[PDB]
Amino acid sequence: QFNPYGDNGGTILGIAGEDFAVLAGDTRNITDYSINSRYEPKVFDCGDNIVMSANGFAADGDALVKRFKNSVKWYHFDHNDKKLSINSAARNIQHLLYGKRFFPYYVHTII
Amino acid sequence: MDIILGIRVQDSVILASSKAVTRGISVLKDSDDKTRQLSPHTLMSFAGEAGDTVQFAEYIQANIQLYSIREDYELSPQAVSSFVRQELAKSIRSRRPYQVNVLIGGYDKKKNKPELYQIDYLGTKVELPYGAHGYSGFYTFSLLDHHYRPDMTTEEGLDLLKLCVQELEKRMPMDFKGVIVKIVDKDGIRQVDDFQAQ
Amino acid sequence: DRGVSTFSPEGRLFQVEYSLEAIKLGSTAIGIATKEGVVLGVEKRATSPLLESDSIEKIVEIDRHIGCAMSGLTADARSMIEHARTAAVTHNLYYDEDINVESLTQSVCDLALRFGEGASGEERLMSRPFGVALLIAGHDADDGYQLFHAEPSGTFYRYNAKAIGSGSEGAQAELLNEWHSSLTLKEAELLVLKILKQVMEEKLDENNAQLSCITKQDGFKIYDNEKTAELIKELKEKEAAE
Amino acid sequence: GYDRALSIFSPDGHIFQVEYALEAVKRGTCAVGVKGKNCVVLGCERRSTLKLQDTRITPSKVSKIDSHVVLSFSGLNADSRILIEKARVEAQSHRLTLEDPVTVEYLTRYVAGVQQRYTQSGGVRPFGVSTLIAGFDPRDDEPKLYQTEPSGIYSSWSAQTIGRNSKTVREFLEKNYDRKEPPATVEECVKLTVRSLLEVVQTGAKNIEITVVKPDSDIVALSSEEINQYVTQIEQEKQEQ
Amino acid sequence: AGYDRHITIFSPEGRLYQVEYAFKATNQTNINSLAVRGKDCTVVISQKKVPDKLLDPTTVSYIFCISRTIGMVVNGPIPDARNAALRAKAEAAEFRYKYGYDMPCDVLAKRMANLSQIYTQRAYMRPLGVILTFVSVDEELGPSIYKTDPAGYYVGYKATATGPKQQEITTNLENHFKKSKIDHINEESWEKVVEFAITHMIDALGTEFSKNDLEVGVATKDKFFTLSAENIEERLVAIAEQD
Amino acid sequence: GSRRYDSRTTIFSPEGRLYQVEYALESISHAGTAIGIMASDGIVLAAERKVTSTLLEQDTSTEKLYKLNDKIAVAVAGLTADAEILINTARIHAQNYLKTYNEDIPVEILVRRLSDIKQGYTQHGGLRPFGVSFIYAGYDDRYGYQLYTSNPSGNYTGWKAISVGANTSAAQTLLQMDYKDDMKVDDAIELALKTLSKTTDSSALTYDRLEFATIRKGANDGEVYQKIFKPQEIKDILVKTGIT
Amino acid sequence: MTDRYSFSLTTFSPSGKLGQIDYALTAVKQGVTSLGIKATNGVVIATEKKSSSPLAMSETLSKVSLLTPDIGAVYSGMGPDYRVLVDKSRKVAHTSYKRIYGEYPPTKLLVSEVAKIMQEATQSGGVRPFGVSLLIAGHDEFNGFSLYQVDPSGSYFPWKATAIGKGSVAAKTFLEKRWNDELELEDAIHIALLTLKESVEGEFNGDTIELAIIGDENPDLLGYTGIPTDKGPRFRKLTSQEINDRLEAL
Amino acid sequence: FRNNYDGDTVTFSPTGRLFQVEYALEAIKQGSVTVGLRSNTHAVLVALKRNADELSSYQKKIIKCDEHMGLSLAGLAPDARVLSNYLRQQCNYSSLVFNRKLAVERAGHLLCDKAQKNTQSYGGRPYGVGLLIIGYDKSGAHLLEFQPSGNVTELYGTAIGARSQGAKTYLERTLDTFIKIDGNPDELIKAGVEAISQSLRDESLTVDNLSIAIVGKDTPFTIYDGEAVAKYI
Amino acid sequence: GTGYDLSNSVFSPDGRNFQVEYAVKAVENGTTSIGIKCNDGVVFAVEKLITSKLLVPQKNVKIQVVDRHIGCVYSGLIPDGRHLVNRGREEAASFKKLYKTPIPIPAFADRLGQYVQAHTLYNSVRPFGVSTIFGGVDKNGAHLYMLEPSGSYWGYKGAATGKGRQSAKAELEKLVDHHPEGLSAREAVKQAAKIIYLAHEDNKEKDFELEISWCSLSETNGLHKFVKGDLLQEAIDFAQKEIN
Repeated sequence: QFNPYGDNGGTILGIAGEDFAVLAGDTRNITDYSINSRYEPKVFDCGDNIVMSANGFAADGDALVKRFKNSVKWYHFDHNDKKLSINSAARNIQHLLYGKRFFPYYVHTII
Repeated sequence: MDIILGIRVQDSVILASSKAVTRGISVLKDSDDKTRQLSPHTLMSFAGEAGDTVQFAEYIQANIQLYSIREDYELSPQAVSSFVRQELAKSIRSRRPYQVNVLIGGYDKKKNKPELYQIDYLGTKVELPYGAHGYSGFYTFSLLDHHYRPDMTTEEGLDLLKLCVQELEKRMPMDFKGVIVKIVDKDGIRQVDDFQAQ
Repeated sequence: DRGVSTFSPEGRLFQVEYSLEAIKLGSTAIGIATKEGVVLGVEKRATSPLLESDSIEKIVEIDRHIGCAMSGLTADARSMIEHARTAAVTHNLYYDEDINVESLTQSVCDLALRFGEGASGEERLMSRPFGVALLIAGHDADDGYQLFHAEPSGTFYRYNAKAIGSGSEGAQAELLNEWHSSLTLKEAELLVLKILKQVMEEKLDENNAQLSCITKQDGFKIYDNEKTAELIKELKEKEAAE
Repeated sequence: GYDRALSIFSPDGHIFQVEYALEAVKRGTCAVGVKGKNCVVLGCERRSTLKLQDTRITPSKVSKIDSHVVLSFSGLNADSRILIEKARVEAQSHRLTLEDPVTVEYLTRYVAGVQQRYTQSGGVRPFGVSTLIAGFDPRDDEPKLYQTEPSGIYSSWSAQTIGRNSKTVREFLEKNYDRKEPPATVEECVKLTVRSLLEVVQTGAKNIEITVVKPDSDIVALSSEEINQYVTQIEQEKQEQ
Repeated sequence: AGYDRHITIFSPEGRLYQVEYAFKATNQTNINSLAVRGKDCTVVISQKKVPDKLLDPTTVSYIFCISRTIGMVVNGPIPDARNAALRAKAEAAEFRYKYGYDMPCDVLAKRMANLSQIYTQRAYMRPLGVILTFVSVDEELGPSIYKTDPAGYYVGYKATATGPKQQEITTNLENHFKKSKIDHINEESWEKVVEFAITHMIDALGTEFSKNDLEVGVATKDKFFTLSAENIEERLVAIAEQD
Repeated sequence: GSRRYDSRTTIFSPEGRLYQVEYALESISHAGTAIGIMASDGIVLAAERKVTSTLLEQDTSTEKLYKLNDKIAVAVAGLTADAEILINTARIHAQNYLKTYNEDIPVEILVRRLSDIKQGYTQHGGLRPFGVSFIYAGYDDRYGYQLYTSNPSGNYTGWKAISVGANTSAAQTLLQMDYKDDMKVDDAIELALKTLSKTTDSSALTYDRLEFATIRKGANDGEVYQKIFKPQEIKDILVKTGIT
Repeated sequence: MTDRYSFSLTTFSPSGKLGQIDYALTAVKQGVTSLGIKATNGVVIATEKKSSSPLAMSETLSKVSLLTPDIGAVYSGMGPDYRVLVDKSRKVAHTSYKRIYGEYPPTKLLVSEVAKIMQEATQSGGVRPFGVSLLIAGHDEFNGFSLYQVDPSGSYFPWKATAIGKGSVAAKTFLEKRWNDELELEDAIHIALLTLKESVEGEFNGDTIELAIIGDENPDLLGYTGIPTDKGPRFRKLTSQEINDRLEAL
Repeated sequence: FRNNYDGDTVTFSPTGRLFQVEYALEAIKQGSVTVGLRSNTHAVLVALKRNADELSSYQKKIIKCDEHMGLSLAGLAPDARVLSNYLRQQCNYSSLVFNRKLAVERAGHLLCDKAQKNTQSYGGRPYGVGLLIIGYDKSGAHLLEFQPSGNVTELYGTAIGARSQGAKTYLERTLDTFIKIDGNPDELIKAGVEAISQSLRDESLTVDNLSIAIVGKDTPFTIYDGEAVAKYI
Repeated sequence: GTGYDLSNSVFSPDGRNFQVEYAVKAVENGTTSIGIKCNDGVVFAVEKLITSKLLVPQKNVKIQVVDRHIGCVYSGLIPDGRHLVNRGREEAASFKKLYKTPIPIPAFADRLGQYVQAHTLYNSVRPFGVSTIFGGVDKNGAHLYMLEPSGSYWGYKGAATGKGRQSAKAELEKLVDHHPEGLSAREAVKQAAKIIYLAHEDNKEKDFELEISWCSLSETNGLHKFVKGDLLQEAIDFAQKEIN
């Protein structure tokens, strides 16, 4: 029977300094025991000085990051180009994820 | 399951319902009142699935109250029990049925007689001198079949219950933390606050 | 007959213009925005002495940093206020922050033109335009204190001061002269209380008029009679003082 | 599918259908309510276009929304039934979810909302009704009295009247009701009520019904005699001068 | 009040003006047509008038092939006629699919009539300004002619005519049958029935026809087809050698 | 657009009246008169068949008296066809109630329901009201014998005696003149016949022009019984009451 | 698109009249005359086949229709409205009755059904009343034979004999003279033929006249045998020939 | 005449006109003037913001639809919001689904088609606002003029609103000149402000009264208001 | 009486539909456009009025393609034209999706025909304010068509609509007579540029821009393509030369 999920491996890491923050991830993408790419970026600059990564099932990870970026775009449209504070972005991400509470984005995301 | 007993004596109906509310490994409460008053002379006890139990009872209560205010009249116990049976019979064939069993005790002011109704979640209704839900009947029906008399006084009935509750506390595996008893008669509904040692 | 969304030969929407007429008949409402907060005042205008003047609510809270005054068919404002409060609360739930005053206004105005008997653009089910205008005032980090005028047309303007209701043309003229960039909250209060007195049919007292303001520090507050009564007295004095 | 805009604006900024709704209210039998210091009283006059009725069954003018709140009205009877049913239902719903009966203001705001809605919804005409809602908030003793109209607007009154000749009886009340000293008694409050009604009822022993509402769901309606006694004592106050 | 003339509601005289005016439209094309029944075929002639020189004569027709066995000629504006045709075609296809046999001529007529009856009763639907003449050689009834109008009326005919000069054509045919005492052209070949048809078309209209002035449809057992300019010319030649 | 042809059946007149409701009533006033009289031991329903012929089959006819329940019955005044629509829904509400509570529907509850339906055609829908007025004659164990009336507006009221249809004014006066609280079914029957007899627009008042019904609680039984008089039965009682 | 006519097209005038229904009745008046006569053992309904051209085939158009094997209908007014009414009537007899109780509906009930359909076209949004009046005749075990008339308003009434359309007034009068409660079916057919003659201007024979009856059961018209309780339809249309045989004894 | 044929857009007058649409166009002329012009490297929008009172703001007349497209409005503001929002979505769909920036010429076709639906159906009303759209896509700079009738036209420059005809003549004249102001935005903006003042009369463009927008080769559509436009007054 | 011309689907007493006729006025008030059917294809051309120097030349294209083998040009309310093409495109896609083969010109014509005719059946819609000339090459030949606001359409040897339709129609009739064997793709192109130049006199007041497109089995492979560059200029001259 059809299984909508998959696992593309990968590992990400986020550390917050005092006046800086870093988000790192390896660039390997896999399927079972095969390598799909040795360099497929997984951490993205989403604008407004926010970096994000949705690790796990790549298709879901991509849909999420793409959806969030678009969310930032409309935030500017709807609120006079106001900068999206990272705390605000986080609450936004929560609603994006919980929106699929009964068919989850199979990813662990960090910003 | 929880204990849900009902006895119909000469001039009233008595309802005894366990006070324990258990969730998995722990007994969360030991003072739970598994009953709702539908109208001044009609009481309903209930047992069954976790959330559906109270949701259903409060839903029925709201409806009977709305009827009372619209008509400025109190439906007969028979009428109230038919309304409730129909509700459950709808539920049984719906997407997610209410898994609730009930005892409806009321004093019919027009006939001047007490009445006890037993209705399971399938919408099965029957009128009885006494009844129960779950395993309760398995332990108490032989006692009631024996000592029950149509002319018993509210006092004799409360004694017959005590006997029933004792057999339950002896042979039943679960600790239901005793029962809360209530009387329904020509004057309304009152709670026997002294059954913890009557 | 004629559609409720028909254009006049001059290029105006009949129902919207007639809506504006009904608003002219409403009780006066005035808003003054200063760098120390925004003041909002309204004429209660009870219709009988037996009416309990304090059950007249023409200044409501949208959120802690937004409040508004209405003028016209006030019953039509109930759902607008409801939409406004929901919008502000909802925004907070989604972004863990305060909704910008402008954004909140824009949201309300979005209901404005949602009327008609089958306008091909969505599902605008509302038989007629709203018969009430609103003065929306609040504060937010990006643009500070703001005053907005929201009409049944759907358009909304920002003002430093604005008057709507029966005596708005006269009162606006007043505001024209009286307003300046360095007004203080105290001044604005007195100033609003003064213009209300000029246009109101009745003699302004703390029972037929109501003041309120919104400051970054304490948010939107409605002045209780006692507080206003004193401001009245203080006004009568400074006026008799020349 | 019928969604014609029946309530719309006219050049001068008026909504005639709402205005005409009021004209139907002016035609309704008079209704009045005065709040005492610890009670509220409702009085209603009884028409006589035809008399040979069966008072037992014939719908009475004062209706209970809940056990602590009542509603009377002036205007189209059939219309009032619709509002009353919706209010009684909203009353039960509120108890069911907030676990507390409605305040009088809440119940008023609800009915008013239903009326406002029928003024700007396609396919429907406004309610040809105006109401007086009174009672006591749960666990509160301070009397409440409100009024709603076809437009959807509402507010509270010390005393108020609606219906035919309400203009008259309002005048009486305006120069016969002191906010300083509200009828400190159920009796002197019921009298002030009957008095305002006699100004228009024109000797109506059977043309004047009165309901008294006290704190804690204490609601009772006087009988012909009980009321008839108030009239008698009132007609003397006059003659004794 | 005066709107009882804009939509299909009754007038004080119990009349439906919109239905009457729709009938008026059926003559807007100034085309006349007629149908006759042979011994085992059905023929329909209709004037073909192509005014503009820029038109493509081959695409100007008022005769339609509804199904393998049903033919339909229309009197009225082309847009309404095409609307009626598309519908009848769909109706004929569906009937076959659901009931397993070909929709009979009289049945399709009834069906279309009923559809028209509805525009007569529902206010938002305007009647179609056309008259439909259906023909075929039904497997149970034999040669058949059924015609329907904007009133939702329909009936079967021994022969019929439609258009501005309908009356002249009709009386001409009426006369011929009063004489022959039978209800059909006693001819074994459709060509002779087609010739009879065109002849009487000329008598009653008092006009001569070339090969591009007519349009002819013929229905026979299991088939309905329309003749070509040349098939017609061959017909016109035969009638020529007799007069 | 369509707006052009919309009559707007649900609007207020400048005077605050419902055009269509008033006109429907005007229609009702031309309908055969129906009388409803309530006695101490029963209720009487009488109605005058409007328009008749030598060929009209009367034994198979029923245009004014309809059974809604075994305890409720109504007399009709207005458009028969409209009445039948309402009657059928009435009969269904009665049965739903019986199925839900296992008790016959209290008379007023059924009357208020039908009236609410009518009231609806008054506030929304853009449809014409029903041109019907009903006289309800029923019995229940909370108010015993009852008598109600409902018209196009959806308003309803209770009565001891009441009439609907043509010459109501004349009829109401005649009833208000000879009615007495201590009346008896047989007295009521006779009063009903007299009233119609004096208000008819026809020559005489023959049986072939009448419909008669009574809800009595037969002493020898203990239950309520409806009786819709047959032609002969009406003819008989017409003779006895001295109308021959 | 979309029927935006959701409001009544038939409303009350200040005088209380319902214009559209009145007008519909007027349309009925201009209709060809049709009549019905109930005998002790049957009913007869008849009308004139007003051929709108000699080229037309009068048989291809029945004005008298079978609704069920024991019920027939005839009309006066707008033929197309009658045709769709007949389709609906035959269907409602099945869906609202035969598919429920396994037997055809009794005359009054079916009539009641048709009347409902007509009543709705008097109040529903965007439509006009039907422009016809029907005479429905039938038989059923518990009611015997019956005859009903149904008007554009939706009203209906039982008759011993009646006529609708053009010369209804004269026809009804002539019927009142000849009718009695001891008539045999043939007597009614004869009176029917006499009555119809006064209303027919031109030819009067079995080809210009349409006549049907509701009488005994016609086993020969059933189409099968083997089921004792099925004895055939009581509805029978007369043939041109059968009509003429009686026109002689006219 | 007219009075019998201007009740709604679904009605044609005897001469073949649609009055409701013409009336809508009238709301445009009643709107404050706005101008648009482009060289080969940039496109500029100069819009005169109008104020209610002297205690009021000068309503925003420029909306950004994407990083490479935006528009100026003249007429009913609410309608401009609806139409610019519809444009924002179409621009968004193109990027999300096809990872492609929507062509200005295409955005024009979409607006035209959206406007047209509101001129052939009962119950709806035409849009009462005019729009000037500028953008830099895969074929350079572009300027479009949108009319409520649904007519969209590509031009080198233009103006709409009250007295717009002033600036429109100026541009039609200055054509050969500004068409070559490539590589230098400040010059194109100045030519834009010169054209817009050709329709002045009342006052003179002030700091909180002027509004300018630009997009081009290496310039994402951006809005300049107040102080930011002072160096152009 | 009158008013028969206020609602789209109303028949006047003389069996007409005035709103459709008024629509035609809007069509006549528009730019002139034409269609010339040649020996193995069709050519389309239209006049584009230069309102000002501000219009970017060659940009505001008017001729539209449907699928890959059909060309459409129209006069009247432009937006209504686009609306009709969008429908045609869906119409075409739908046909190809089920039947695989690209849609035959005759079938396509009727699709547009039935749709336009639909907008003359209800008073809730307005008729189309345009006449459309369209056609292309298919399984058996080239086909040229013209559709009017009434939903009426026919096959044409040549067609014209708009302001200068008479001039064009005249020039077209000449070509028809002087070429009973059939023009050629190449020829029709120039010929078309001429007819447009000539027919421009009925609007000689404003300067214009010519637009041509064609669909020839031999010149374009049965695919609709616009005439650009050299071939276009060559035809401009041919017209500019014979316009003197």
